[PDB]
Amino acid sequence: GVTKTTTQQGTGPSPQVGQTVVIEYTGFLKDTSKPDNKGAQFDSSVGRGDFETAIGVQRVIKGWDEGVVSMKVGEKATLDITADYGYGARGFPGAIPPNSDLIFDVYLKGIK
Amino acid sequence: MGVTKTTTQQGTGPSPQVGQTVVIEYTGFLKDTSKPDNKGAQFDSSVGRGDFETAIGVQRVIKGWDEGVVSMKVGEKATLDITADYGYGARGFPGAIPPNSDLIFDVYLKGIK
Ligand SMILES: O=C(O)[C@H]1CCCCN1
Repeated sequence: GVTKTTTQQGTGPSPQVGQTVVIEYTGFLKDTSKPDNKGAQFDSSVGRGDFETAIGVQRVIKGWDEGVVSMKVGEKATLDITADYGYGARGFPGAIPPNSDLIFDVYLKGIK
Repeated sequence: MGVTKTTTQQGTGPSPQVGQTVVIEYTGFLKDTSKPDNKGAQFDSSVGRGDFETAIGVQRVIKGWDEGVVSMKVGEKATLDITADYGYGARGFPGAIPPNSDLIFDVYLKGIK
């Protein structure tokens, strides 16, 4: 469903269901012909500011819910998220095509 | 209930029925009742690019569009006031649509395949 790659190990606490996480992130459409399978960037907190959400309660795609609760504060990770754990067959109009596997760089900076 | 349609240009072409592919031009806003026409931040628009083509009425888009668009005629422009229940519900697209966001869409039905 979601495959994680740790590019920086974190050692703080690991978010649990219902906690508000603070993350920096960049989202990419998956393109296996590209380095690290990163195709077009569709979204990013960078510049916008750190993104906050309660995790594990389906306020974001399942791939984030599942990926981010497996992280530890301080961890930088890449989440490879299959379409059905992302925006599935519907996609998101204007942003993400139907059935798009997704690649996210996620930086877990804290828990509220 | 969840979706109220204000027709802003009457259309006279055919009307979609469930499962037909529709071709629409749209602009999406977060609803903001302290703004004119209830239109808060614009998060998306197909104006100036390709139309959005989709089967209508089969939950491939938010229910507000499934109900709203099938009540339209080709050529019709309409403002769709969509509650969270008929929009993306309790999920959000980060940076664009918070969870449980009411939505306003300007929709323009330009064809049925
Ligand atoms: O833009 C926002 O506020 C976020 C909240 C968490 C879910 C996604 N949308």
